[PDB]
Parts: sequence; structure tokens; C-alpha cells
Amino acid sequence: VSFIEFVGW
Amino acid sequence: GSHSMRYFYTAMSRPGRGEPRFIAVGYVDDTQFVRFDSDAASPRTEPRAPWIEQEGPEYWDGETRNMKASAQTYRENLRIALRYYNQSEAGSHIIQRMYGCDLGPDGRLLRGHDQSAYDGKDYIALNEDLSSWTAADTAAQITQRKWEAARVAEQLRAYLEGLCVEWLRRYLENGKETLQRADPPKTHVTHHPVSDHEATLRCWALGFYPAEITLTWQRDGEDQTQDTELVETRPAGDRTFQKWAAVVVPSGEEQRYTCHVQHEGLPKPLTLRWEPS
Amino acid sequence: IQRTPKIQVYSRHPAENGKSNFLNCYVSGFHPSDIEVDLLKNGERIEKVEHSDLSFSKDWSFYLLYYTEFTPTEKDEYACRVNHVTLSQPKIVKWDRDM
Repeated sequence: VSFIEFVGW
Repeated sequence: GSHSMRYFYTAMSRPGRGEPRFIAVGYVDDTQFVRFDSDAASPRTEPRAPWIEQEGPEYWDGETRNMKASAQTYRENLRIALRYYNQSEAGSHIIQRMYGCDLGPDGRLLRGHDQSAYDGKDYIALNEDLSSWTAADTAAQITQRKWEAARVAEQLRAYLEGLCVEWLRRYLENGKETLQRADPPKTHVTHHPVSDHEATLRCWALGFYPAEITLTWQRDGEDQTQDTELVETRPAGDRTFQKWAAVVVPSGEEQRYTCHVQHEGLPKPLTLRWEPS
Repeated sequence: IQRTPKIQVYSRHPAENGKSNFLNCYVSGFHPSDIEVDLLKNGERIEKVEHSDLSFSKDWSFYLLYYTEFTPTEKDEYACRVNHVTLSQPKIVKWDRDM
């Protein structure tokens, strides 16, 4: 199961 | 043996041809099990291995939603990268991401990974401590400062030590008949004259899984590393891999050469020679 | 900032004239990801060609497998034609049953 993004570059 | 799970993302901008394309693939060891492509007619996370098909609709709907969100994040990241490198909006650029977990033969977390690249060059990497970062340049240092302020490493650590390991173990159990089966190489040596006084000996390994393999030639028991042509391990299309190693040898000295094969599926390394018969 | 593709053209199983098989063209080591790959039979583009999903190696270079079902014969010539931004003209690699 994939990671949930929560921050950008 | 040891096992790993990895996700690979590629985000590719293309000014004048729509929003950046986002492609994600997931692997256990050398077996792909999911894909997502934002250019598909109906973008969805889709199965690519038989043992993942049993996951329920909640899995597929949730992974689709998550990959769509990740595509949006990486489109934003492409815009940010332009700012960080003083680049124009006219060029095409690529962000890549790889992350996941490695388990030892014991089954516990051996180590975690999370690395990103911009235009094919390292950008930022989570260190093995799962707590600090290595930035490749002064742009990535801006990202590093942002991620330190937001405590991003702590969330990655929680994912890599928790969900990543738990789901990898689930897949290894559900796919055990393939993921936990090593197929040894089928090996042989061919001989092809080059001239009246030289011939090529080619050592072949076919049909093996996983991809990791060592093929070496020795002359009089000494490795011939600098004189061996070694092709990249290549996929056969049936899950297995192929590789060969070749040396050019003086005619009449063929029996002084031995090929040595190491693979997880072999109880002991193989030694083979050219058999004129 | 760009890397040109390596190309291998080969069959899934050892070739035997008259026996169905798969022709593979494996392109790897390239960057950026846009690439055009055709499989050719006697110089003509084969229409039914599939490919793997885009992935990449630890050095960030991309790889793809293009493949099609085929039945080799003594006379038919097969090849892979690859175009990439790093190439000034398409590169054609012929299938050699011993490679």
C-alpha cells in the first residue's frame, strides 16, 4: 500500500 | 530469503501538451504488482500480478484515490522545482521518486528507503536513520528545511516501519508460490570461432528468478573481469531473467576457461566449461 | 543531462524455426523517458507490439521491454528500431539468435 503525500517540495 | 517492496514514481512535464504525466509502479522484489498512469483513458491503480487481484474494492478505490493525489502533489513539485533552479516554463522536466522497505531473512525491517531525483540527478534522500536528510544541492536544501520544519521524516519512518512492512509481509504470504520461489538458472556454454586462432566462449544463464545473479569467467582459475563482455540482465517476459558473459580465447586453450554461476536458486555455485560434445 | 539507450534484441525462449516464441526489445539506461521503439519484420513495422510499464533503475535511468509474439523462420529477419532525443537518427539493432 502506497504512502500518502502530505508535503510538497 | 530477503525481500523488498518498492514504489517508483515518474512525473514528466510537457508544456503545450497538457499537465505533467504521472506513472507509478509497485514491485515486490523483481515482480511488479500495481501500476497507475494519469494518461490512461480511466486512470486507476491496476493489478499487474495474480496474487494482488484478491484485494477488495476498498484497496483498489483507495489506491486510485491516493495515486491521483500523489499525481497532483508531483505536478506541484515540478512547478516548485522550476522556481528552485531558475528555469523557464517552456522546458520538459522529470521528477522521480523511489521508496520502500527491505526485510531480512528473519522477516523484520532491515532498512527503509525514500529517494527523489530531478532531471535524472539525486535531489533529496532520507538517511538510513529514517530521521535526517541528505540534500544534493542548494535547491534540495530548501526542501530539506521545509521537511525538517514539518517533521516529514517522522511520518516516513512510521510508514516504512509499519504499513510498508505489514503490507509486504501480506503480499509475500499471498504470493508465496511465486514471490518465495527461486527459479535457478539453466546454464550452458557456447563456442563461436572468431578466426583461425581465437574463439568466443559464451556462458548463458536463462529462466532464473530473482534477477540477481553472478556470472564470471576464470582462466587458469583467475577472474577475467577486464576481458569479459557481460550483458545487462534482461527480462524474458515470463517473470524470469537472462544473462550471458563472453570471453575471446586462444584456439586450443578453451579448457583453461571456466564459467562460474551464483544464484539464490542454486544450492552451490556452478562451474561449467565448454563441452565440445 | 541525457543518457542514450542500451538495446538488446532477443527471444523469450531459445529460437526454433516454426515454433511460436516472443521477440523482445529491451531498452534501458536512458534519460529522459520519451522513447520510440518499433519491432520490425523484414524491415516493416510490426503492428501488435506491447510494452511494460515505465520504471527505472537505481541510477534513475529508465527501462522498458517491448515484445510481440512471433514464429521464427530461417529467412525472416527481425530487428528493433529505437529513437530517442540522444540519437541523431534511429538506431536499428538486428535480432541475432545467438545473442
